This record gives sequence, structure tokens and C-alpha cells, in this order.
Amino acid sequence: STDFNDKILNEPLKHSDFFNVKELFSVRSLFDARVHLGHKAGCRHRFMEPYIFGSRLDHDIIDLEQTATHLQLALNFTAHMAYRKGIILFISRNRQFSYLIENMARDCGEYAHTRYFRGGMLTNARLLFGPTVRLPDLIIFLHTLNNIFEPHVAVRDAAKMNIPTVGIVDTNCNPCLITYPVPGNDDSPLAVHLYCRLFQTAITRAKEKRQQVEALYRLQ
Amino acid sequence: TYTEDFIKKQIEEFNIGKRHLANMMGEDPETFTQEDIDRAIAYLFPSGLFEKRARPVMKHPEQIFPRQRAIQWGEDGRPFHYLFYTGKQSYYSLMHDVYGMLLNLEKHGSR
Amino acid sequence: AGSRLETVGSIFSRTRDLVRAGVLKEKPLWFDVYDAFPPLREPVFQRPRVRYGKAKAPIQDIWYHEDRIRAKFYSVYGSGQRAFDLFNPNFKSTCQRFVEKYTELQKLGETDEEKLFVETGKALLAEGVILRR
Amino acid sequence: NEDLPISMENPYKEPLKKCILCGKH
Amino acid sequence: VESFASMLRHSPLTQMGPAKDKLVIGRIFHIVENDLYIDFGGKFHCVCRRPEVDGEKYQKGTRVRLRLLDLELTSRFLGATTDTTVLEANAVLLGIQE
Amino acid sequence: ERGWSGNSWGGISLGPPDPGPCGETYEDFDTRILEVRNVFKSIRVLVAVGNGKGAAGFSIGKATDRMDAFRKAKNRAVHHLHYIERYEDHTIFHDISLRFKRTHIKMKKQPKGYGLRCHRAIITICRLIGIKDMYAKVSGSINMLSLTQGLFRGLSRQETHQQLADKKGLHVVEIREECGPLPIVVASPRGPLRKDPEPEDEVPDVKLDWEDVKTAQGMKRSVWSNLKRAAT
Ligand code: FES
Ligand SMILES: [Mg+2]
Ligand SMILES: [Mg+2]
Repeated sequence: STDFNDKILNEPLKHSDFFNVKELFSVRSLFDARVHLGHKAGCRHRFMEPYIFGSRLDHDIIDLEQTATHLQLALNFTAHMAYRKGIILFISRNRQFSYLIENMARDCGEYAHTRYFRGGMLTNARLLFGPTVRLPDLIIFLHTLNNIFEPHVAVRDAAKMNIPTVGIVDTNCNPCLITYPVPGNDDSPLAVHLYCRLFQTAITRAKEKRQQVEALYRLQ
Repeated sequence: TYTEDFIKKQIEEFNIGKRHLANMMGEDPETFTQEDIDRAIAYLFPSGLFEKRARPVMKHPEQIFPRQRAIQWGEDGRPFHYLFYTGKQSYYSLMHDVYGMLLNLEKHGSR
Repeated sequence: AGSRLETVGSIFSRTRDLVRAGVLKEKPLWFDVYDAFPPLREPVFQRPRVRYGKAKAPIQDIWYHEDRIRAKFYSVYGSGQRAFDLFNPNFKSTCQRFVEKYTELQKLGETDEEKLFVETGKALLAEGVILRR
Repeated sequence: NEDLPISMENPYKEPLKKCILCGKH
Repeated sequence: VESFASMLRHSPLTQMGPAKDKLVIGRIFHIVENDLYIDFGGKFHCVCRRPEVDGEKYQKGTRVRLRLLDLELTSRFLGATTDTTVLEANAVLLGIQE
Repeated sequence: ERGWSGNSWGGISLGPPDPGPCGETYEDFDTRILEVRNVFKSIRVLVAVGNGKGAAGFSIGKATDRMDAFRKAKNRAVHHLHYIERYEDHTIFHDISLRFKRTHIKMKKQPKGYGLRCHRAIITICRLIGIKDMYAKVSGSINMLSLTQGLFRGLSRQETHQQLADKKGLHVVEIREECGPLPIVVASPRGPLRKDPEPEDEVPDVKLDWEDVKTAQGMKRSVWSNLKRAAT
């Protein structure tokens, strides 16, 4: 099993972009998807200031150059986690996109939670599912805020359970506890569709890469 | 609580008892049916108790035993359903299907 | 299982310390990936603060030179009766064409703001664009 | 980069509202 | 390579300037009885009432003319450190785009 | 064995924590009772756990029965563990002055063989953590929960020599009187070395504590200080 590990689980970690996630998007594409449009300055969160290019007529604009690097890191992490067959859970309380996110999660062979988040799903999972339940290895927030404009409880719960989190953080969100924050617009349907497409493509490509690497190793 | 082994054994005893009853009534065991089981048991063990469930019964163990045990994840730990972590995967899957049909239509005596 | 003190350090630091201390027998599946490709910022909890005194946000207002021209246009000729099509990535409003003509005149002539405005209006009317003051 | 924003007072700032007797004795 | 600064400078939304009393083109993407949800290229959509004149013509995908009042409706209320947002724009429905 | 006193629950060992639902054993962890209080009736217990190798934590358990409170507090403590960095696995990396609510804790790093001259609860928590040499003074309100919280916070917020070297990009060199003028480099930056030296601050603007200066000048006269005591 030593050769198994060294060749399959350690090989991808020696390359900067093993799954080639950089070609999935560009600053032009993000601008076309209106990823740069934030909320007005009155709703601005302090910790989101370093990611804000400026304010255009009292409307915050998200610096897409930083968004590109953050999205690259988040997509690389997601692809690597999917390559290792980790359980990936998408979370979003924006009811306008619940159907899309559930369809995407079903498509890429991952899991979704777009419904009311009950107390203790993560911190009390053994009582709520069973003593031998396996929790997610990665949680992806397409919307980090609930419907009262406060952080989704799952962010703090995942931080408590030491589960890495990827997250789309708008100008009025708190990125302190999200492991891989991606500053961008989370309201416009174009941006959400782009995020879903990128994450689904990355996960599918990672799983296919794992399968073909295993096949090659078995053949040789 | 009824273990799966217990239900397996009871299925076996029901099958052997079915062939035994078919032998006793002279009917062909191959085509002997559940209605035949009910009629033969009523004849052999007459009971006018008004409660139909208090009368003699030889039903297939599947119908009698309320034992249920459904596994939601495999040995690797990955849940089978993509809505598992909601805790109501069946209900939310049904709601998702209904909402999808409603989207499709939008694009286009009993209780 | 790991520590649930989400406000102390980060998940990476807590997991690393517990693994080295022997509390956790094995590293989680994500530890190696995090170590190889860390985030730009370590995810440490911080309480947001309300600013007081002269402390101000460092966010700047986005302004361009042409905005001045736009303002004057929107103050003189008003909002164009033609409607904006924001879906088109290369939409050109009447104000935008006025701005481009103004800049071309400035680069090909002198710098007198009123004269540039009036001559730009003459040029646009010559091209055949209606402009009601 | 020539496309970077420049520091400037709001050119679209609307004139501040006036009462009907402002400027009159 | 085009930088983000150039994109923002030459974006139609940036060129529009102030959004008050500006005529824009929106597209109907959702209908709930007589409520039309219209996207006009901004961060948020606007919810308009179906006009009583030629209301049948207003269907999904229809192009409509709007007079923008606010790109996002927000308001700070007493005892609040942050603005409250409705996550919608304010616009007036003028008619259909011929 | 008795605790801090004959009739006191404080300092008594509760044994190893129970095997957790996660499937992890904690046979190397020891549990100590820090406080027992009657809630008006139920029992509220504050307990601390630690393996003696830097991993330690504390928790509160409330229950009608005292043993249930013990079990709850211990099981919750094992899942909220801190890691405490130890200089040479016997003491802290530097002096730590902290104030949690109204409870002030001044801790001083000490050489080997100095022992634990600290509040009895601090002695128990240090034994659980694995700290063997330190001085500690508690002032203000002596509240057990606040004391524990402040102690754990200050011990978790200590900067190691490696961290300081990386931050300043310079060699951290230790000077020991027993070792003469020999320079002992205890930490070097992982990155490059800065070539310009630290400013030679002629008089640093540090906040001194009157008790320490008074002790150094010999004006402290307390009959209770430096009393002979059993090994701790
Ligand atoms: S508003 Fe100017 S005098 Fe009243
Ligand atoms: Mg938002
Ligand atoms: Mg006694």
C-alpha cells in the first residue's frame, strides 16, 4: 500500500495545478458573469474591505484580480478533495437557487443542503444520523448568509468540527472563518450559475482523473 | 426486535408449512395460493370470533413482521442519496421532483 | 475527534497540534491538501469592530475624468430618450459618444471646457444625432 | 495604468435643497 | 491582456453613471400571477406589477422598458449599525420594447 | 488521596476520560476536579483534563447527580482541548500578564528545578498540561472559572522563539549565567536573515509592575513570601 499511496495520493500534491483548474475561468468571464457587483457601502462588512476595489456611486465593486486568485485556490482545493473521494456538501439558503444547486450536486455525485438547517446536524451528527455516520470532508457555501442576513450556522459548526470550508463571500459577509473565501457576487443568477458550473466541472474532472490514474496504475 | 436471520427462518417455516397444508388438503402445492391458505385454515380451525384479526391466520412472514432496517450508506461511508444530510432525503427529493415538474409546466370521489 | 474551539487558532493549527500531541491517531483527509496548497489567509476568528473617532474605511470612490463631462451632459441635454441596454457588453449611449467626441477634440485641439462642449454638440448634430437641451 | 480611478469630488452631486425663501430678505 | 480596471472603466453600467431616472431595457425571467420579475443587467432584479393595458403581452422573455430609481433599496434604521436591504431594485414599468 | 483539603472536591482525580463516541481512547489523559458548586438542587462541576504533554482543556458539567456532572464535564473537556506550547517541555516561553474579567494572573518563566509556586488550581492545571517550573500570582477576584479561562487564554496566546525569529527575521540567542558568555541560538528564521540590527533602545518604554521592582530592590518584607513548602 506504500506504493499505492506514494503514486496516487501523493503524486497530485507535487504539482501546482494538477487538475488544470486555471483554464476554467478568466477575469473576463467573471466580469461577464457580474461577479464584481457588490452591495452598497451601507451594508459593507469590515473584513471584506481588503477585497473591495472601490465604491462606484455608493455601490461596492469587488476586485476581480483578487477573486481570480481566491477562486483558483478554492477550485484547486475542491478538485484535490474530490480526487481523494471526500464527501462534498454544498450549502445555500437562497431559495432562488435551491433547485439549481440540488441538480448540480446530484449531477457531480456530491451532496446538497439547501433547506432549513436544523440544530446539531454537524455537531450532533451521531445522534441525528447514527453512531457510524461519516461527515463531509469539504463544505462549499454558495451563500454564506441565511435569510435574516446573519452568518449561516453551518460556518461555525464546520469550524467546530474541523471541516474545511470554501465560500462565496459578498461585500456584506464575514470571511473570517471560511477556509478558502472567494470574494464575489452571490445574488445575480449569472454569477451563481458560473460558480455552480465551475465547481461541478472541477469535481467531475477530479473524479475522472482519479479513475484513470487508478486504471493506469493497475495496468502497469 | 426481529433480526434478519429470524425473518429468514420464519420464511422457511412458512414455506414448509405451506407445502404441508397443501398436502393435508390434497391440493397441488405448486399452485396452492394464499386464498387457499386462508380458506383451509378457516376450515381446519373454525373461529366465529367477530374480530377478524383474532381468528386463526397463517400469513407470509413479510406481512406479519414489522421489522424494518434500511442502510443509508455503504462501507466506505458515502451516503447513497444526494440529499442525505438534510435528514429527510425522501421528502425533500419528492419536493424537488414536484418543483421541477412545476418548472417544466411553467415553461410550457377521492381524498 | 478534534477540538471544537473554533475561536482559538484555525482548523489547521488545531488539527496539527492535536496530531503532534497524539490525541488524533491519523490526520484528516484534507490535512495534506491544506498543507500543500494553503489559503492566502489563515482562517482565524476575529470579532468585527465598530470604528470611532477619525478612523475611516480605506475604500475609495471610483471616479474618471469623463464623469465630469457625463455630469454636464446629463445636466444640459438630460437623460437620453434612447434606453440603455446593459446586456450588450459594447453598448454605446449618446452620452458615451459625446464623451468620446469630447476627448478626441481635446486631444486634437485646445482645452476650453465650454468651447469643447459646444463644438462637440455641433459635431454630434452634424453626424445626425438629435440632442434636445 | 491609465484606466485606474482618480481622486475627485462627486461630479454628480445634486445641488443641496433650498427653502422657498432662501436668498430673500 | 485587458485588466479589470479597463473592464470597469468601459463597462456600460459604469458609463451609465447615476441610476436615477435612467431608461433601461429589462427582460422578464419569472412571473408570479401579476408580479413580473425583470432583470436589467444589474446586481438585483426588479418586481413590477402587470400593467392593465396589454397585460397579456407581458410574458417570460419579453423585453420591457424601465425607468430606474434605485439599483438596490436599502435603509438604515434606528439602533442599527448596518443597512437593511430588500435585495431588489426599484424601477417603473413603462411598456414593451417594440 | 485527598484533594486540596480533607473535605474538598478540588484537586481530586476523576480517572481517565471515557472512550468517546468518535472511537478515540483517552487512557493517557488525567482529569482533575477544579470546582463543585450547588445550584439552587443540582450540581455544577468545573473540571480540567490533560495528558501532560501540552494537550489540556476544561469544561463545566451540570446535572442533578454529581457523578453525572463529573462524566459530562470530563467528556466535554476532552473535546475542547487546547494545546499549550512549552519551552523545553518544562516551562513557558516568556512572562505572561493577563486580566480576565476582574481576575489578574501574572506568570513568570523560571529555570529548571524551580517547581510550581502558583495557586493550587494553577498547580493542578500545570500538572495536567505538563508545565513543571513557573511562578504565578493571582490578584483581584479569585474566581475559579475566570482563573481557569484566563490561564488557558494566556497559555494559548504565548509566542514561541521560532515564531519570534520568523516575525523579526533574526536569530533568537539565549544567554545563561551558568553557561558564561556562550551564545546559545535557540531559534533561527526559516526565511532569510535581516541584515540591519534591532534598534538599540536606550530606555525601553515597558510597563513595569511595582511588586516585581519592590522585590528586586529588597523593599518587599512579606512574612508569607518565600515560605518553605512541600514539593509541587
Ligand atoms: S435653506 Fe437657505 S436660508 Fe433656508
Ligand atoms: Mg449578497
Ligand atoms: Mg479532615
